[PDB]
Amino acid sequence: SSRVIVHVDLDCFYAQVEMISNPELKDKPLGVQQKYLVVTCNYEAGKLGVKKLMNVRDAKEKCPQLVLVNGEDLTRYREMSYKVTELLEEFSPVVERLGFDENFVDLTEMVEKRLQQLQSDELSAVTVSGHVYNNQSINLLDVLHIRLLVGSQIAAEMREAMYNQLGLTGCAGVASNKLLAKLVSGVFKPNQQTVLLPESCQHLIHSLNHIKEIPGIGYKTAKCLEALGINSVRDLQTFSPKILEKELGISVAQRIQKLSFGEDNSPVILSGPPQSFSEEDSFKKCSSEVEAKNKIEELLASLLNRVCQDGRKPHTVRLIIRRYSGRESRQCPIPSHVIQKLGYDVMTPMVDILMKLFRNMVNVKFHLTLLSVCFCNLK
DNA sequence: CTGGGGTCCT
DNA sequence: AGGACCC
Ligand SMILES: Nc1ccn([C@H]2C[C@H](O)[C@@H](COP(=O)(O)NP(=O)(O)OP(=O)(O)O)O2)c(=O)n1
Ligand SMILES: [Mn+2]
Ligand SMILES: [Mn+2]
Repeated sequence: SSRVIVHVDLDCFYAQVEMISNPELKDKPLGVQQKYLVVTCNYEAGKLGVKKLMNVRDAKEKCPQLVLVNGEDLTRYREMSYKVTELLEEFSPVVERLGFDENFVDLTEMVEKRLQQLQSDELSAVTVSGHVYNNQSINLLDVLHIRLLVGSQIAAEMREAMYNQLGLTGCAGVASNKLLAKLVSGVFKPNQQTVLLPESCQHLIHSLNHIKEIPGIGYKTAKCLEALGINSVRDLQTFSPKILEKELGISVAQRIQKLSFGEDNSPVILSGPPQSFSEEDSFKKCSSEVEAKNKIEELLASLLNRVCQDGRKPHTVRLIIRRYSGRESRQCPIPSHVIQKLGYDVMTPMVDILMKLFRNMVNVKFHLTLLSVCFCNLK
């Protein structure tokens, strides 16, 4: 009952796409910028001291020759993301999306088929593809080792098909659950892959230096844990289950403490088509209801094109704003006749609705720093 | 000088 | 509606 899971994360995703569009960027330190944030950078810029999510001020301070490309339009990145996901769905149907650039694939059934097609003379010729975490020795008589090696071969075929068909590189990790497959994928970067044999699990789990590095333990949970003297993976491993339950609830406590041991029972879920579409816009200041109406119009145009391309109709609309110096949202169902009309001047009705919601949140009789629109409840 | 997105749970 | 998490 031991699964084989692969996790794939693309190398400097946005920067890789922009480097594909303009090959002249391939040999220069490249950073992809959104507002005042260098959201990612190619390997050249990373060598010169630029890091992901660094200030544009600090990024040019570390590397003044940095070339900057605007990436506030995620259209290309989204297209390429779904091409990667589809290509992986060619291998096994059940592919889970995390972010635009990460995918889990459950290789168990495929691995089993490959092993059944094999015979004894070949069964000793099974070899790993890529790195083995911690240089750990392979025991070809351990069925888990054999299955994970086959999983590494499948992962290699996946990366190669990604480069040949899509011109994209990434790192893969092969393990027995999603947490470990994600934790081991980034050990060797970029454009490499790593397989984790069971014997090294604990090693991996103890190579982390704080609990926030565990997928599942975010900012709030991390701060609450720090408030209890829990700072290492082993602190959380050994901490009292009961105090943990009282401090975080039963759910969070049991899940994250089981995560501290490298145990992740969660299955790989079919992500399928998106559950929502949304567009954002940030600014230093918004003070005019007419200006807010214009920005909202902008968001609506692109969202309408996207939904029209999708072929499904959203049955709920949401408006989100941020106030000066928290985020607030109002949503409502989309009228049925507008839903059927999708594909007339749908603009005007939609703008009227979202303006009504806006007035519900804001008093025209202000200073806003974020306007966002969402289409959810897709059919 | 802190983006532009997504998921699910309450 | 808001909040936790993910990239
Ligand atoms: N907070 C974040 C994190 C990622 N992203 C976008 C930019 C990234 O190119 C893309 C993937 O994020 P990422 O995997 O965390 N780092 P990236 O893939 O750029 O480089 P690697 O570290 O994976 O080589 O999502 C973002 O816009 N905001
Ligand atoms: Mn990633
Ligand atoms: Mn990545």
